[PDB]
Amino acid sequence: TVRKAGALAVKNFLVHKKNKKVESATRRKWKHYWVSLKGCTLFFYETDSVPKHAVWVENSIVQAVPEHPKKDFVFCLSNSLGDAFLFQTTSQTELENWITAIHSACAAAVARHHHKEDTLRLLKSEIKKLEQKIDMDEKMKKMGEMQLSSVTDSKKKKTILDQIFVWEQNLEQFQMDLFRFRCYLASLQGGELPNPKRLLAFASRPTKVAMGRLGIFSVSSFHALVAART
Repeated sequence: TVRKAGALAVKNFLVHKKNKKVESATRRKWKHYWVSLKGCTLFFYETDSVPKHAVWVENSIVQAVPEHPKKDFVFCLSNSLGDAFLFQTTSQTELENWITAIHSACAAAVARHHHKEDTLRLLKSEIKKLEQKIDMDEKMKKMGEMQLSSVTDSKKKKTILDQIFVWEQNLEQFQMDLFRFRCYLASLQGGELPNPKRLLAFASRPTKVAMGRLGIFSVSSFHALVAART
C-alpha cells in the first residue's frame, strides 16, 4: 500500500561518504519528481512507470525547514544512511502529512524490527530506558571531569580523555536517538515535534565544530553526522 504520495522537490543536502564522513552534495538545483510512501521505501517516479531513484527511509528523521531561502514550505529527512535530503511541498498542510506520515512508516518498521504490537508501547518502552542510558553515562563522564582534573599523572589522563571523548560520543548518539523515538511517538500521537533547540543543546562541541565544517548547525545536521558514525 501507499501511506500517502504525490510530487515533490528533490535536492540532496549531504551524504555519508566512506570512512564515516559527512559532506554537502554537488550543487544540484532543486529537481522534480512524484512519489508515494510505501512503508519504508520512498520511491520517486518521473513527469506526467518505474521510479528513477530510490530512498529506504529507515529510522530516519524529518524536521521542518521553513527557514530555507525563497521557496517556502520545506521539509528535511536524515537517512539512517547518514544521508541528507530535502523535499519542498505545496502547503504547510501537505507539510504535515508527508512529515507526520513518513515519520510514521519509519517508526513503523521499528515496531516490527522489535517484533512488538503496540506502537506507543514500543516507543514508550524505548523512550524510558533511553534516558536511563543518559543519567548513567551522562554522569559516568561527568565523574571523570571530576577526577581527570584533580589527577596529574599523564598516563591516567590519556585513558580518561579516552572514555570521555568516548562517553561524550555515546552521550550524543543516545539523545539524538531520543529525538527520534520521540518525534515519532509524537507524530503518531498528534502533538508537534519536540523543541529543536533542546536537540542541539546537548550536542558535542567537537561534534559542533564539524557541524561548522559543513553548514548551519542544523537539527538535521547533528542528526546527519550523527549516523555517519553509527
